Amino acid sequence: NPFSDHQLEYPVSPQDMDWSKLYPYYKNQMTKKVTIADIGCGFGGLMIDLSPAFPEDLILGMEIRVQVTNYVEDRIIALRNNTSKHGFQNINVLRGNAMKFLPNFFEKGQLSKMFFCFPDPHKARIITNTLLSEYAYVLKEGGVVYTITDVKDLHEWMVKHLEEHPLFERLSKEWEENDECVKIMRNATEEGKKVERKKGDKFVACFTRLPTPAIL
Ligand SMILES: C[S@@+](CC[C@H](N)C(=O)[O-])C[C@H]1O[C@@H](n2cnc3c(N)ncnc32)[C@H](O)[C@@H]1O
Repeated sequence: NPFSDHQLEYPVSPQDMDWSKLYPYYKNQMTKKVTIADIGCGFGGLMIDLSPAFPEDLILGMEIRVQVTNYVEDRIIALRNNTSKHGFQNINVLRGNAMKFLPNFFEKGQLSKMFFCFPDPHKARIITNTLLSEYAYVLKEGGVVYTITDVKDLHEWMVKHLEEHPLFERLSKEWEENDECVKIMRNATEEGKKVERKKGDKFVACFTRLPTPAIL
């Protein structure tokens, strides 16, 4: 019953995407896939910091504002230029609305990490468990959703729906405290550096994408 949305006769495939233009350095064919996604990345700070931490992972920021994504593109081109032969070659940005069906972008289980760093607290579609189900679809079993905000109400709203969904399980404080991504995530971004200035609080919460029960 509760997992019907995830045991599918006709699972979808992504639309055609020339990832080689975003990560030409892995053009043999394409050598890797995007495995880390920064949803609503803003000016790209998180990606910049994750880049060296995860030199083997391709990292993609998705940003709905074209002004910001046009800017971020010039920024990572600068970072590549001013840099060894692999520097910042594993990050790029994409103009897109993450609420418009992520399975158009990524294969099933493609991603190991999804970051929602200081999301703004329903034009294209209403926010629902269905959205979280689309996130679960593109997220590997064992993958993690990383969540941080200064807005207690947004924090509690995200937590409420993530724990309601049957494919997400909250990770402990201990897990968070020993995780390098939580550390980076806390102050990698302009909005995060803002909040500490305002003496604000940083509400973190992380979830594992549970394995889907087997159907056969
Ligand atoms: C509050 S800002 C946080 C920016 C950055 N993540 C940080 O921590 O500094 C949220 C960003 O997500 C973008 N955004 C809002 N809704 C989005 C959506 N539906 N899809 C993709 N990006 C979105 C906004 O343009 C904004 O830049």
